[PDB]
Amino acid sequence: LNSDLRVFMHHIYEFEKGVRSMVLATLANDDIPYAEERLRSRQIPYFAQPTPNTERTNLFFGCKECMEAIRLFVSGRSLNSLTPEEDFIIGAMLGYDICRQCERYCRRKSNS
Amino acid sequence: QTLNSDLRVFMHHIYEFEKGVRSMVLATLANDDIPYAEERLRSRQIPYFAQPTPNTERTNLFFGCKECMEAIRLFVSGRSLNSLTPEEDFIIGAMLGYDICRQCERYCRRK
Amino acid sequence: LNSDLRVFMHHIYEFEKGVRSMVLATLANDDIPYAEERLRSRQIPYFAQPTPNTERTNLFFGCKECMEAIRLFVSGRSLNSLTPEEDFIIGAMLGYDICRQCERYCRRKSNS
Amino acid sequence: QTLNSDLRVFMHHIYEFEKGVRSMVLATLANDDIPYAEERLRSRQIPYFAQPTPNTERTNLFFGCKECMEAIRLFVSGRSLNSLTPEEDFIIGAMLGYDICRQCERYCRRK
Repeated sequence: LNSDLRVFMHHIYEFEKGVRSMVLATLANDDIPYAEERLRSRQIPYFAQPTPNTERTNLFFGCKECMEAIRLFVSGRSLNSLTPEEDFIIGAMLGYDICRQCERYCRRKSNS
Repeated sequence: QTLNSDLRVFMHHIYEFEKGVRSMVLATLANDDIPYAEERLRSRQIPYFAQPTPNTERTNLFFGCKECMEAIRLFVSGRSLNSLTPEEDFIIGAMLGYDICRQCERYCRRK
Repeated sequence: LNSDLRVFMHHIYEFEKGVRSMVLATLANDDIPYAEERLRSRQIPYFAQPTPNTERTNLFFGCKECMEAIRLFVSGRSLNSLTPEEDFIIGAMLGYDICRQCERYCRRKSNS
Repeated sequence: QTLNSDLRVFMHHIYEFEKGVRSMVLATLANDDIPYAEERLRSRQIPYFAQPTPNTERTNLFFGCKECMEAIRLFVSGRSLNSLTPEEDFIIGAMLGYDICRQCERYCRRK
């Protein structure tokens, strides 16, 4: 079990205790089968998004409702190409403080 | 106490915000009641943003952290809450303290 | 529908949208049947606690797990007789900010 | 990056705290790693409380809001995390950002 994976497992423990409603883990393509097996053993919903120009995959996991949501606007897009609104909602799903998210939304709207 | 149900809820929401249950509150109040409401908010140092309503003799009074006050000014000013995109809708719900998995489902339904 | 009840209904709307995991409403004994019916229509778990020396009842509602929890230490006791620990956990169940709760715990431990 | 998995998680937790996902973090680290960890925390202005561990060459490093730092000093100092009452256990979990309904169930099991 490599470093990326030891860290993924830690995220699983936190999701189970209900720290947050969604997690994003970036892993090597080769480590994705194993990561997904660990999620399936626990019945934790997930959505994998391969990154076109790498051998790395964004593995989202969390409540089913947010898996269904991230598919409707993250599918086939880059995460750095999200609107300030889409970014707010990603951060909120990830468990970020809302006032914090309100601040970076304003910053996106102002800093441009 | 000696206040109407709208204002009891309004005060209740002031307590929630003060207890940190949520970052923003939307209160809708009769226009004769907002001088009192704004006095309460100013007294407690609570940032707010007032705006009109489809139903004329009422005012939407948002209050909460200054961060979200500045965010809502940016997308709610001059606009009905029923005219928002699904993404705008999620953001507003998230700011009001609504469960994020619930928001995801609602988003999926609209979208 | 009286003032206490118009306000209770508002709490129901907030619980449904998932603002918090538990709510406490204090109502007249006479208004409790109606309040409980509204909770049952929505399948919202609840626990009523009559207040001995009044005609008022503390109606807790929220997730089943916290209903089962408040029964193990609130049953047959006054809410103002809770330890600083029990108070922390009540506030946390009610959705209060945790740093806030850490502050009032310290204050209970210090202010005595 | 060039840091070990414990420290990547440690940094990750620093980001969570900074993003306001949770009010407190418990990191358990090898003793040679805590000078670095404390430097990171001091640099970012993050309050912390270090304490020993059943497993000798390791240190429990709690960090988070000053409010909860003062709370944990009060009931964790000199004490193993496995010696806590069910109520103490709930409080610690709540401070770490654990779902409150989950905490209620765990509390019921112990109690």
